[PDB]
Amino acid sequence: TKGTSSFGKRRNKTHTLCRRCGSKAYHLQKSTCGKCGYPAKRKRKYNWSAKAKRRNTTGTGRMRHLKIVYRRFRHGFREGTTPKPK
Amino acid sequence: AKIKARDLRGKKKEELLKQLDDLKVELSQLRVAKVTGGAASKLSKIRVVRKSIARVLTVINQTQKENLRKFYKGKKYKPLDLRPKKTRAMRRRLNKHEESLKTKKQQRKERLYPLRKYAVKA
Amino acid sequence: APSRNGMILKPHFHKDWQRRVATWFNQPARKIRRRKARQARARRIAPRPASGPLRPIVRCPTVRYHTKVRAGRGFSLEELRVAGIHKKVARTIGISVDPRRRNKSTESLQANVQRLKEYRSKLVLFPRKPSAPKKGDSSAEELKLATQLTGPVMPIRN
Amino acid sequence: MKFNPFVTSDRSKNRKRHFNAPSHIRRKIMSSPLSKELRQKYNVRSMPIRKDDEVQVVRGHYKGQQIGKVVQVYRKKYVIYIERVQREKANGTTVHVGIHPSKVVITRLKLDKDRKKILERKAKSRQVGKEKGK
Amino acid sequence: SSHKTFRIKRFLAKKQKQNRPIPQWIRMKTGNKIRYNSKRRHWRRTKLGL
Amino acid sequence: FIVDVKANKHQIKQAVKKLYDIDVAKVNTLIRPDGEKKAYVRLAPDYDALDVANKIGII
Amino acid sequence: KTWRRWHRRVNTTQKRYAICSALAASALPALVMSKGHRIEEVPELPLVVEDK
Amino acid sequence: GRKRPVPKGATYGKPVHHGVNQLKFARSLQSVAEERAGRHCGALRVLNSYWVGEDSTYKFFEVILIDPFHKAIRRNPDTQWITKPVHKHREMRGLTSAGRKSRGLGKGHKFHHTIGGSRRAAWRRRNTLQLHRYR
RNA sequence: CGCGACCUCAGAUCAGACGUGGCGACCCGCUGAAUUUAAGCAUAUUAGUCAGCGGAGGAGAAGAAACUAACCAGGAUUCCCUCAGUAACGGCGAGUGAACAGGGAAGAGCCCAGCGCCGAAUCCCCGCCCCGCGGCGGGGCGCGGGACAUGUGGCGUACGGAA
RNA sequence: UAAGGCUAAAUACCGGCACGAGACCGAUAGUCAACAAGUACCGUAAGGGAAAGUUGAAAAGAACUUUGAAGAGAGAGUUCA
RNA sequence: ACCCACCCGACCCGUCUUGAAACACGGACCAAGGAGUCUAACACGUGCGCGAGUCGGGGGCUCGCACGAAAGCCGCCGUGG
RNA sequence: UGGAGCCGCCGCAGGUGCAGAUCUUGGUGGUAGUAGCAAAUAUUCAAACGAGAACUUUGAAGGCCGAAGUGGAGAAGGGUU
RNA sequence: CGACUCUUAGCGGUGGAUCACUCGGCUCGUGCGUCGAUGAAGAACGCAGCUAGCUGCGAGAAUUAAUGUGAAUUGCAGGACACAUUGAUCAUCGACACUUCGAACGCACUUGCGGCCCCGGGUUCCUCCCGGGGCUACGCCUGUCUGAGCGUCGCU
Ligand SMILES: [Mg+2]
Ligand SMILES: [Mg+2]
Ligand SMILES: [Mg+2]
Ligand SMILES: [Mg+2]
Ligand SMILES: [Mg+2]
Ligand SMILES: [Mg+2]
Ligand SMILES: [Mg+2]
Ligand SMILES: [Mg+2]
Ligand SMILES: [Mg+2]
Ligand SMILES: [Mg+2]
Ligand SMILES: [Mg+2]
Ligand SMILES: [Mg+2]
Ligand SMILES: [Mg+2]
Ligand SMILES: [Mg+2]
Ligand SMILES: [Mg+2]
Ligand SMILES: [Mg+2]
Ligand SMILES: [Mg+2]
Ligand SMILES: [Mg+2]
Ligand SMILES: [Mg+2]
Ligand SMILES: [Mg+2]
Ligand SMILES: [Mg+2]
Ligand SMILES: [Mg+2]
Ligand SMILES: [Mg+2]
Ligand SMILES: [Mg+2]
Ligand SMILES: [Mg+2]
Ligand SMILES: [Mg+2]
Ligand SMILES: [Mg+2]
Ligand SMILES: [Mg+2]
Ligand SMILES: [Mg+2]
Ligand SMILES: [Mg+2]
Ligand SMILES: [Mg+2]
Ligand SMILES: [Mg+2]
Ligand SMILES: [Mg+2]
Ligand SMILES: [Mg+2]
Ligand SMILES: [Mg+2]
Ligand SMILES: [Mg+2]
Ligand SMILES: [Mg+2]
Ligand SMILES: [Mg+2]
Ligand SMILES: [Mg+2]
Ligand SMILES: [Mg+2]
Ligand SMILES: [Zn+2]
Repeated sequence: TKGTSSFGKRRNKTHTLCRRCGSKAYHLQKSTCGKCGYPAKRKRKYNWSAKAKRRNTTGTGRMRHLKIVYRRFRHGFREGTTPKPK
Repeated sequence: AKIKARDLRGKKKEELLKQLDDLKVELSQLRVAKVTGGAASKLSKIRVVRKSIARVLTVINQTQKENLRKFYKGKKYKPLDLRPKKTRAMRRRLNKHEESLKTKKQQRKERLYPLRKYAVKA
Repeated sequence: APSRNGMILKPHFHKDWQRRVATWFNQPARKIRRRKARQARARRIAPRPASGPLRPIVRCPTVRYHTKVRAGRGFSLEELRVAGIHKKVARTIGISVDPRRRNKSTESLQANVQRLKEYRSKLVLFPRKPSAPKKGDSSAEELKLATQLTGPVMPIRN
Repeated sequence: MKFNPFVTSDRSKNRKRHFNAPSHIRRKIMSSPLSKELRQKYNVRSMPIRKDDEVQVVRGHYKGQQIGKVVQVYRKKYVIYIERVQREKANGTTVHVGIHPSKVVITRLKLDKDRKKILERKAKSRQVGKEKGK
Repeated sequence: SSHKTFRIKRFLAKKQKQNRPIPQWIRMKTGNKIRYNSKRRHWRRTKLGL
Repeated sequence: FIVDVKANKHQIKQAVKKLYDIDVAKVNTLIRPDGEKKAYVRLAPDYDALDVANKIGII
Repeated sequence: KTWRRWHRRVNTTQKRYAICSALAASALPALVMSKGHRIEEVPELPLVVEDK
Repeated sequence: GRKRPVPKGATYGKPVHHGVNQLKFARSLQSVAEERAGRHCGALRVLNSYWVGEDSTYKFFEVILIDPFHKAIRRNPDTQWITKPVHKHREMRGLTSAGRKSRGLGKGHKFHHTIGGSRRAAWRRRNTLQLHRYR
């Protein structure tokens, strides 16, 4: 019974989609994640899983603010001006 | 056919809106026509109209925001939008006048004992 | 296990040392960087010696070194007092001053006064403005040299 | 040699630079020589080839002394299609065979204002260098 | 389930949109290495991010 | 119609009235398993649906 | 590893000795010809020239 | 002092480390005091603290804090060093007078550990195979 | 049984500011093993090392002697070479292990409290004008508010300082 | 001369942006990853984690005829092949 | 050197073992991969340079390094080992 | 055969030579057209479509589930079935 | 000779070694050394005429403006444009814009409930009703207003 017949009654779920990290690891009863620790103000990362660390470092995502900051800096953080017009 | 930024710049505010509306109408009909086959000849326009719509909306926001920062240029407290965003930290640097405030003691030092240009061997 | 004769020797490779090996592939790149930075600093301090300020003569400590003599950190206050250079000014003419130096013997003192005297002789103080007031030297000793002094200024030779 | 320590001389880097080149940069790459005739007249070695220049193919199969008008410039494919430079496919349909711009010679340019100002800029730099050499 | 949240329903919708096979005009593009979608998910075998 | 998912029936009603100069009896939305909120819109009996349908293009 | 002993340092006189040895055999047509250099028609082997 | 937070005793390990009761924190109570004042008032920048009394159970302290962004501090040149962002969280890094003392740095023979920047840095220096080019 | 000072405390979607999370190669503060070595093992070692928590900067930390020395004396900190696998520690076993001097890279020194003198001579915020305004500043003018004598500012800090 | 404080520089840098090079590897190597890779896939979850480069100079990628329901052939053609 | 015939000879390799054709283990077959490395310290031997000396580091002076992160030189030539 | 680079000599350098590791990754055999495609009584006739029918569909017959159902509806789970 | 089996070679299969290529790695170096409540990193969901994935962007959604460039983009369509004109296409990027979660902020995570000010329909401020807009996290500092106390006084 311990095996195949008991796989039969896996009718209901522990985790769902976490709304910070996106992973299917938000434990419903605990009402925390276990991936980012969602309710926890700070993100969960541990130094033992260097592979896990790399899977959602900065680079990873869009970097939609951060990628235009790098450009902005390059040319010198100029604000509120234009190039000489035609 | 072509809507340029060029001309829109000068136009009146109410005139810009009517133009946007008239494009929004034209976009609708093409979207309708895309469903009912329509024709490749129509299904071009849909991209064109979209970008001309943007060209209009863009001009409007540029005009509204230029006028706005004219209105506050002078006033001390101004909206966060119109304040100059550089970088979180860079908006907490010392003031540009505040970081070249010498203490009177330090000023007196610079007055009495200035570094002198000198050379040696003569 | 040891085998027939040899130094019963203790190497210190029991910690994780390969985690803290420090290579020297820099060093050429470093050596240049210093050298550029050096040449830049000269060029900034235009007719001033590249060296730095003038520094005192000083004997080493201990029975061992004792006999030798180096450059010290800076001239003592007594040495400035006797030479007749106001300590706050001495910094402005390129004279190193430390104030923590005692001065035990009068042989080391008069030597170091002599140093400053000699310095003041062969120094070319430019005037503040191109219009020339007191102290500032003649335009002869100025045109003939706005020259830097290569190497340590008035070097000590034991 | 190259002495500028910010250029590359690195197969992988040059090829990557080449194949992933952006349109406006490809324009320059896809340049082609002028005929000795024009070389004399304008004081210019070569020019960025364009939609409707007149042109000879110099090398290959289509190598010939005919002067075909350019048909299009496929900057993605690093190639230009030329009037009668074509081949019949299985089912009779003609297909414009690609020729690389550099294996072609421009006999007649399509002169617009901008092409005119370009030629004026290149000729002037050439004569500055001859004045500097002299 | 027939009792869905909205969160879940939207998730399913995107998954349902992703399934479609490649458009054949893609094969005719210039530098094309793609022959088939290879991210096709059949409900009976392989069972969602859930 | 297909409608923007954020819309209330109140908004749709108001839009349908505004765009097509028309007037609505009731709106009756659902969400397609695809993502696009569909909307069935009953027009008031003074108006014919096929007539407006011809006006807007569809038939 | 990176800390393989890449560089190799040589006594200074020895370095000079080598450089003297090479100079000394930059004379000697045989050693120059054997090293491949077509020096058949050259006028004098420690070949020195005007300083224009 | 500081009892070792482990369930029951059960500091499983070699019986060097079996201790739980008679062992003592590195930083002082006064530093802990500052650190807590610092924690609470994040904007505020801990300058320095002093003592005001002690019961058996408690100690008391008085941590002087400073707004780095109040003009009277900003514009006063002699304080405007605290408005620089290196001085964020002095107390947390071991930089107030109090939390300096644990670091174990002073000039002279009675130190040597901390003969670079700090305790950690000297160890670092002393346990680097410097591996030179030519050897 | 009022009204008024202050003290200590509340509440405001009060006016204006700041802090929160991230990254983490390098850096600062804590915390802290056990494999392992000892041919067993418990001190030792592995190691103030991994993991754990905290906080930063373009670097950080350190730093202007409650220092070295014992010399005919040196003279902040950091870094390299050396000292030195040395002095020392250690079931004096395994093993561990610095500093001064010396030569270099660099080089830069300063400020308070206090003690005192000076009508608080000081600071913040309001409001009106002129300039300047995409690092909110200058100048002027207001019986316009407040902080402050339970001490702000100038002079001054051991290398002496004041009169 | 302790029990208050500030301070550039030589110093560090397996993260970032942007470059340069190599007595390195050359698709079972070199990064897990030369490719729609932290992808597919697995696991409730923490986490685990692949395989996979090459037609040709040019698509000129085989019109047309014929057998077959078709896949498949037989001729024909393209290509220096 | 391909095949076949015949006479004589001739047990299956690897390995641990006093002893293996073993009723000792590993091995269906083929391809590619696959294990005495590097650093440090010592000792002895050998080769070269200089020799009561020797030494090169570390540092510095000479270049934007194409070759150079080389090469050269240093009252630092010897602080020091 | 193939279709774009490669070798001799003198020196230097090394991730430098495979039959074995119940070795690693990939491939292929013999075993073998073998084991096997046996739980729960059952199929038959004609026609239609169709290249093609033991299996589709329609009709006819014979059978079973036998309302604690092999029927009619949900929950959870699936996620377009 | 017959079949079968074994051996060798030819040719064909299977299989993907080898060799040759390399827009990828690995290592060493140089310069700079910049994230965030003005909403970061990360996640979500969207957006193409035909587009699933990768990428690119945000309801102005394979991008708008500007400046530089100067005829394309191209799998097919369609188109534009007068490429003697701010002008295709790329590049840059200073103006504009930037859906929802997220430190994550009205309170909740259903995507549910709200409050308070103003605007349009709705009224003719009649509150309802609908739609739009702007506020409504915690902590803390400087001030401000309202206060509390058999806390310490003063005058009445
Ligand atoms: Mg003062
Ligand atoms: Mg120096
Ligand atoms: Mg299933
Ligand atoms: Mg122990
Ligand atoms: Mg103490
Ligand atoms: Mg933080
Ligand atoms: Mg042991
Ligand atoms: Mg053992
Ligand atoms: Mg044991
Ligand atoms: Mg220890
Ligand atoms: Mg750690
Ligand atoms: Mg610092
Ligand atoms: Mg001190
Ligand atoms: Mg010292
Ligand atoms: Mg020794
Ligand atoms: Mg130790
Ligand atoms: Mg005072
Ligand atoms: Mg400090
Ligand atoms: Mg491969
Ligand atoms: Mg391969
Ligand atoms: Mg690989
Ligand atoms: Mg291969
Ligand atoms: Mg192949
Ligand atoms: Mg291959
Ligand atoms: Mg061939
Ligand atoms: Mg044995
Ligand atoms: Mg036996
Ligand atoms: Mg055997
Ligand atoms: Mg037997
Ligand atoms: Mg065995
Ligand atoms: Mg076996
Ligand atoms: Mg092999
Ligand atoms: Mg020997
Ligand atoms: Mg080839
Ligand atoms: Mg190798
Ligand atoms: Mg093998
Ligand atoms: Mg059978
Ligand atoms: Mg049913
Ligand atoms: Mg055969
Ligand atoms: Mg393969
Ligand atoms: Zn999460």
